Amino acid sequence: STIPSEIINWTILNEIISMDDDDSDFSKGLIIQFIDQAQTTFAQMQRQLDGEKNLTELDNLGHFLKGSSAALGLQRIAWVCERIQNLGRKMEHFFPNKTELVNTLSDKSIINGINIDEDDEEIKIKDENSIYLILIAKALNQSRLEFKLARIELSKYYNTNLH
Repeated sequence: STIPSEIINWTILNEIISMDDDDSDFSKGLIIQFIDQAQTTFAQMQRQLDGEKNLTELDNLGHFLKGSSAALGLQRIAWVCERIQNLGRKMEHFFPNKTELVNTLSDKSIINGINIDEDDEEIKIKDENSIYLILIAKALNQSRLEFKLARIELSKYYNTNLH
């Protein structure tokens, strides 16, 4: 879908970076804070898919990660979280396949050598909500991929391997 083609919204990130002048490890410090939050919420979302299967929970978790990511200019992660929310509210009723989404990327050189299904959890989910939980579970595996690309991409600029 209309996922943004650029991994990073530089007009937002440049403004965070501007403040690195008086604080050397500032922007990198936010990024590294985000990388831990993201990993934690992905696991909390995965715990719900496999357990309570509460669509309000997956809405709130999608809400949290959408604010964090959107703040650092990580706009493809934010878009997927927005879908996780709308899917949990049954206001949207489908989610694209990985290939369709990966194909919108401004520069696909960033997926050289990596296996776009590396980080997938098997979707083991029958109920009226069953289809929304399956599509959230698809959106999460796309979120994990977008997370990784965000890390690879930020490494170019922070001169360290951010994953």
